[PDB]
Amino acid sequence: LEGVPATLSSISFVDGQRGVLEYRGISIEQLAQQSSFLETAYLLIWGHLPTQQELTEFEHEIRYHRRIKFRIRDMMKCFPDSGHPMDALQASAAALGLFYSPEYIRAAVVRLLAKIPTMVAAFQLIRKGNDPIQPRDELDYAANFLYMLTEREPDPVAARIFDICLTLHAEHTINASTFSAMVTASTLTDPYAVVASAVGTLAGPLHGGANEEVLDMLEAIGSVENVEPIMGFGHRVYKVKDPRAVILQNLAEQLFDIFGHDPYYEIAVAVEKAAAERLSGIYPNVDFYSGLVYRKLGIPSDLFTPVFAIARVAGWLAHWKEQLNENRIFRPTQIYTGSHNLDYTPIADR
Amino acid sequence: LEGVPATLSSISFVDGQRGVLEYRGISIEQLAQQSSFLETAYLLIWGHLPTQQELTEFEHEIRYHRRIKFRIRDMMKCFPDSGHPMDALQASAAALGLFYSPEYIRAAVVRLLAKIPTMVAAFQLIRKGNDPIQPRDELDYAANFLYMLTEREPDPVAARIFDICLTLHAEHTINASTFSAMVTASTLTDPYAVVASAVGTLAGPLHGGANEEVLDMLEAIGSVENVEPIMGFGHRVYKVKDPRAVILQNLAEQLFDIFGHDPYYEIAVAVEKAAAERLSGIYPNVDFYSGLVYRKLGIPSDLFTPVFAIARVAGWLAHWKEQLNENRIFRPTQIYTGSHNLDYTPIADR
Amino acid sequence: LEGVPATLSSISFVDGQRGVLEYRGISIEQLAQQSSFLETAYLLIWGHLPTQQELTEFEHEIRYHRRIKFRIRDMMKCFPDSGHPMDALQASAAALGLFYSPEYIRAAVVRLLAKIPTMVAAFQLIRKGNDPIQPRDELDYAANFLYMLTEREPDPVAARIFDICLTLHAEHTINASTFSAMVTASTLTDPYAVVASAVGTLAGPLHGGANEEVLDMLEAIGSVENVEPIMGFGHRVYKVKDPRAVILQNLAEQLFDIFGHDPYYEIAVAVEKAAAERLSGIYPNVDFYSGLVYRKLGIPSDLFTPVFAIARVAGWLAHWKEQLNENRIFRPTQIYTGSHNLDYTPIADR
Amino acid sequence: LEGVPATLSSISFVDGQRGVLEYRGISIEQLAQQSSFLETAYLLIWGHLPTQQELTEFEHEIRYHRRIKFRIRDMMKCFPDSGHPMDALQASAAALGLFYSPEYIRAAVVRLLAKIPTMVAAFQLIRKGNDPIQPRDELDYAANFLYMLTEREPDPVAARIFDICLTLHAEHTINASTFSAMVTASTLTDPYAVVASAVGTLAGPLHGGANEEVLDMLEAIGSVENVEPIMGFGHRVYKVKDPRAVILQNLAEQLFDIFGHDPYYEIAVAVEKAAAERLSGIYPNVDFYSGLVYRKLGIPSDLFTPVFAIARVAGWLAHWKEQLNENRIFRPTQIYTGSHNLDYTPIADR
Amino acid sequence: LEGVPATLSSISFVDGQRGVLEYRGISIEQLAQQSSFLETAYLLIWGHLPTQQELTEFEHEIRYHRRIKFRIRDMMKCFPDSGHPMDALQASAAALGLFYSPEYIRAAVVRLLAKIPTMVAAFQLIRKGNDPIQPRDELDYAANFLYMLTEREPDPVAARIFDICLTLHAEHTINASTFSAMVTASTLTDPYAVVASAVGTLAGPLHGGANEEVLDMLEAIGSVENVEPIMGFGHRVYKVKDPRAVILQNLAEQLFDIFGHDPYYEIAVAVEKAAAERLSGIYPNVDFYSGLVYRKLGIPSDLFTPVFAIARVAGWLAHWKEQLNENRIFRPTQIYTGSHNLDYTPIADR
Repeated sequence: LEGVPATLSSISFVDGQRGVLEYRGISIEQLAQQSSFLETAYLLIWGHLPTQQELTEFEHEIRYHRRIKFRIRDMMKCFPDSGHPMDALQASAAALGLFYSPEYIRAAVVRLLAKIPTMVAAFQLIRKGNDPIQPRDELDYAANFLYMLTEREPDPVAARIFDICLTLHAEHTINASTFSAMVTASTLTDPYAVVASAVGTLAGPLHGGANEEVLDMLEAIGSVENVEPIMGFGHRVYKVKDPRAVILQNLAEQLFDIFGHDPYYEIAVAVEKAAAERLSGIYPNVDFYSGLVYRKLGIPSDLFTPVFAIARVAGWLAHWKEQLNENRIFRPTQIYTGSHNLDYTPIADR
Repeated sequence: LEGVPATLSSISFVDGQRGVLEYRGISIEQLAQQSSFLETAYLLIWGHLPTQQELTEFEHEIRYHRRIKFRIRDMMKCFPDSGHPMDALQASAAALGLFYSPEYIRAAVVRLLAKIPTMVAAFQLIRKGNDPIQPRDELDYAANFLYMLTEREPDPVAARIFDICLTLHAEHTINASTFSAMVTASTLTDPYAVVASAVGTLAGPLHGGANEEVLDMLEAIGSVENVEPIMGFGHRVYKVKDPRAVILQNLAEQLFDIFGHDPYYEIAVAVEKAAAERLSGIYPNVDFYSGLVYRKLGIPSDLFTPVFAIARVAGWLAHWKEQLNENRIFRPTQIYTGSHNLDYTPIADR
Repeated sequence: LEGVPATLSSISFVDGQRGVLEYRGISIEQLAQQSSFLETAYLLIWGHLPTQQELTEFEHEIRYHRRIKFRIRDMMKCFPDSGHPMDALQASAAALGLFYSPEYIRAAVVRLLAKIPTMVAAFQLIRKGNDPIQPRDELDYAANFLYMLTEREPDPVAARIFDICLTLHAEHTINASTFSAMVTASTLTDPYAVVASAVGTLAGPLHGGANEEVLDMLEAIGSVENVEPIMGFGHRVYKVKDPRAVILQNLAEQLFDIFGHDPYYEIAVAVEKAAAERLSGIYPNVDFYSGLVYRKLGIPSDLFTPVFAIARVAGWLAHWKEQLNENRIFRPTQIYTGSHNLDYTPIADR
Repeated sequence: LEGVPATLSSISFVDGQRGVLEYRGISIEQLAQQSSFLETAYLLIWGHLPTQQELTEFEHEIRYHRRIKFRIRDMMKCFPDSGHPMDALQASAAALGLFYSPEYIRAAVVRLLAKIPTMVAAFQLIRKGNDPIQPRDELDYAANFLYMLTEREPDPVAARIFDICLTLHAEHTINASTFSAMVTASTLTDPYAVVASAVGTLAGPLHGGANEEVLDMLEAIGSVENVEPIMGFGHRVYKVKDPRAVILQNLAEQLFDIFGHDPYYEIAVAVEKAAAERLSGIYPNVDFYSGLVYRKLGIPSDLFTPVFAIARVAGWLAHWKEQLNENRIFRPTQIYTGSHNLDYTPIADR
Repeated sequence: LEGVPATLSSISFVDGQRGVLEYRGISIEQLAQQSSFLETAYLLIWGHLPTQQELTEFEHEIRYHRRIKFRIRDMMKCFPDSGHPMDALQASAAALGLFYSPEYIRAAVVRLLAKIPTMVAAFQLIRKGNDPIQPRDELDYAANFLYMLTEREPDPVAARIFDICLTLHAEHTINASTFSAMVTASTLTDPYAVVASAVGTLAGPLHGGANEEVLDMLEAIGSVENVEPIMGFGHRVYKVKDPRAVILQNLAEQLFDIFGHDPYYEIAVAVEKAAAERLSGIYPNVDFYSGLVYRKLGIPSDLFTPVFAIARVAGWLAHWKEQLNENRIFRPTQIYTGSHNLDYTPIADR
């Protein structure tokens, strides 16, 4: 289906031959320097920058809905401990519609945005046999998520780095997950089912992406002298450089300089400086620095993809709201490549 | 059975032709101005005003027993979400006897008084899918109940208004609920069964009283210009004015002036000033101002009757303790108005 | 309140100076010989003998509703194991209104009649740590209750004896429990609250009656030679003989002759033959033979009163239905025997 | 402690230089041919062969107590799915004392014997996410255990083989588990604690014995042509042949001839016929044939040791009952091989 | 088995003819004056006094693991309320192996030491129907245990007295419980099974020791004038005086002088001053003062033995670690005192 202009969207723009990525016409650097995750999500979903009162009301509503019912936690207590976090995320997103399914757009958006990280952290805590940690009203989005994940209040620098990372991964362009979200939404269904379908599509093979395989190769190297004696490089769109990659690398460098270097960072630098001298087109992408940034913040490996989903919910929701107005069922045609006009044969004659 | 002096009680006195209401000989105005709910309950149950040490010990014992066992909360978790609060209150009062049934009078009184509002608030929170809020030892009776109901610490003015309202509704006179309580207590049964029977009697039709129908009429009017273009007025005892009504109206006026006016207050004033000019005998009663006072404090509509029950437990308990000493089973006689000396007819012959 | 004709009822007639007991004008002997419990309950509630089709439909509806929801069983699983069966019965009757509260009279009657013994047996099984036994559609009322209580299908003779015992204890006359039921029902409340109030009244002191104290005296005697070297005799109404007592004694004699004599029966005969020679007025009542009949059927001691309640639900319900049509709140008057016109005294001045 | 005659027991006799094993003086062949597991357990515990009435009463009491409370099953539902069956067995044996701890000896024996296999099968079913299967009164000990384990009623031949295997493994002689059982019982403690201590001792390294390593070697060989191109042979007591081994081999041969040969049996025969020609002293023991017999009956590998424990409970209990009469705390002496008369040193000086 | 030097241990030394008790060669007075419980446990298990960094790391690791999983608390919620604390302790110790069974020695030691008092307090709270109190990171071992037991933060003096008491009862010498622990550990099993076996052995008769019978006699006397008008005196090892008894008496005197005298202390002094004048050899032991010290701290009577177990876990663990290196199964020999060479008799011929 590649190459078919099946959608008319004014949400994001991507130029691979120039390294340009824009959210609603605003470059990603502007949002990565002078914007947060919630304001970027408001810009994506509603199409315009919120005012002061709108931003404060949005943040208050999101902070008020960060707590989940005790029935949802009880449901998570019945999840098997060996299940993957993506399956649990899909199950919880589908279960949100058992409870919460003009003002319908705004309420659903704020509930989903407030509650998705809460359930992710709750399942992370429950899987190891611990009790889920309740959200705190004093903290903000990224800081509260980090506290819920690690039981400890994070440094403001780490919270800012995580917020900018979420903004970078908020949305890129049309893809399999977004296409599935729009296909589900074309039937005028509740956004919780759309989110569940998008998460199921995003799970992919092995319930993970190329964010952990980079760490696997890095551990396989195991030293800064085995890099010289491939996943984590290249891209299918951009040809000069991924514009998110430079910001991610700068954030990783700043966070590691402030919080002290680690050996895996050293092996990453050793491999990347060698790869930039013999393969450069081939350039590193966000899949290389995202793993390092997430691991330095204390995020487990198998929770890399769910965190990505936490960033992507704002994108999906945006594409949902658009689709709505353009109500049109995805009903493509097919060509038959089989046999014709044969008859049923008795079972005894087979 | 109306008109039969079936009880000899020295607890309360009511004079409808003079507008007099007295608790143990003390006028309701004195208690509404210079007394709290717990001291009034002590006066009602024990017949005399407590001293300083007695009052402090009573308050300490009540504050210590405000917490319910986790089995009771687990039982509430199994209650259907569509059940009425009165049925849940009766079930919880009956379940208290599964656990806690000279020193027997005092322990039962303090446990019931401490725990009834706790279970009311716990069911209110559980019904909506939230976790019950634990009581705080720093707050007092009314303030702790309001915090448990609304998750937020109330203003001291609101707590005082609620305490005076509870004192006003603590006890009025013999009625159906009190008669049922005395009938149950005449068999020398535990006070928890008496409280459950009294709550079941108090539930009445539609599991509610005339406190919500006033709000229904007020919403039906919907404006301050539709009052001119009936429940909430009149009484069956008093002919001049309900002495509790004037205090309730003063409290409502003070609370609304301090906390800002509301449109429903405006419609209430518009309807009452018109009704006092063409119907005055017909006068407003406590059922008119109680709904407004409770709604301004954040109390839901369907929890009006349970809150009334919270006020009435002190009265019932008092009537229980009295009845005890006067041990006499309510064994009235009957007259037969049916057929006599007929025989059984075979089923095939019917 | 004794001696006041407060009720006009055509349900039952009692003549103590002639030993006459009639249900709706039909003598108790006719119903005890040629009637069952369900047909007698239909006669009591509806006032006339049911036809064939009506009786079959009533039995089918009762048999269909004998199964309780899993939420009720879960609630019983949270009951403390040391609680008394009467408190659990009251709690379950109150909880039935959380779920099931022209056709309203009939549905409530059949649900209560079908489900009360089911919950009694379920609590009996749960209290000892066993799982409740589900009802069987092949058995009838008494046989199914006995199977649920003892896990074993009873002999048809035992089932018939239990059915006749239930018919005998179905209703006697106005008393404390029935008066409380009518007082609760006068407010036009649901029958589940009426049943809960009646059970609470019937619990009485020590959560039991004089049915177990007879066994206590019999065990204290401990032999057929210690009767010569009082609870279980006399009555407050009848002067010649209790007409239910002769039928109960005949049933006990028949059941014990068919199923073999027991030592406690021998001590009962020894004490009764001595008491009938020196005290005869003083005559044995149903409280003497009911304990023996229930114990021979395998019913535990502390479940004597609940079984009585199972018999009495038909009576209460009947009195409920009558009361309804005669809607009149029990609002008696009182006389004040206390002090007048005293004032509040400061706490520091006490 | 080897070589010290610390116990005087008349329960079992073992002669390794003659291949003699006797239970209370009766050879193991007599019991393996003309006795069952329950009668052998009665002989071991009570010292004499039961009569007809005693045997029937023992079997009836054991069959009546085969059902466990729902609280125990609920406790098993909280066990982690990754836990080993031996830890769960120890936990359940310890939990039995939370409930059931002249007639005390007999009741404890029958409860333990009836309930241990029930909990083993219940944990086996729960661990895989299935519901436990309730026991059937129609089946006997071994057949009911096999039905509970595999949901299917076993062939009578298989049940007989399993019963004879249980009789063979009922008891051998004093060892670590029996010594721990007697040490625990010397303090006059309940038999449930003794059973829990014995199970904990029997768990050993890796929570298993040499019964699964034989299957590991057999699978490693993987063919009947790789035996020629060691666990499962030899013993520390017998020098001619294990008298239980010949019976176990005969039972395995009969069961496999009746139920059809399997490839692992073929590899077992190939390895044993080669080992009996070049190593014969070195002879196979019960650890070789027990695994094959258990696997052919459908018993999982990791449940080999618990089944052994099911056989051994009769032995332990016997040694418990004996110990009782000979009340003497195991209080051995020790010799000090450390430093003397040194003093405490400040932490800052270390 | 008394008198057999079955063990070679350099952990503790006891001299009864001189009143000497040493942990690893260091006298008990030095540790009771200038040491805590955790440092003494480190000395016992590892054989040398920890340094500053080692002590801080040990305390940090113990404080981090003081919290138990929610599955363990759920398992305790299923324990019967009438069960004894020792059975619950054994069940919880066995259940710890369902979850947590070079670095293996240290992790197991810290988990057991951190979690045993937590589960003891959790069962104490659950048994009465209250929720378990979570540990606080600000408090230390004894203070946190006292807070968890009594919901109130203890005075530092009381915490110090409790810590010294735990140090005194940490370990005495080889006995039945330690012998059972070594017998279980000789099979190279996990330390959780060893702890469960040791607890089962320590439960003893009536699930308690002679620490509560002293209080029983003291209450039987009931006055300071009935001592003149035996458990709690004497010992089986020491002949001059128990060296722990003098420290325990000094601690009790100091704690009671600081916190005010109690009548039971007065009766204890009256009985001990009379017993020291007519029986002195006969001297009081730790069983006399331990009950008083524990009761003054708010510890219930039936939890005396579990608290002792909390002290003894360090000893058992030490003996476990030693045993390990000296791997040798306790396989004693026996002498047969029964019949020989008899045959099986048909059941019909018995």
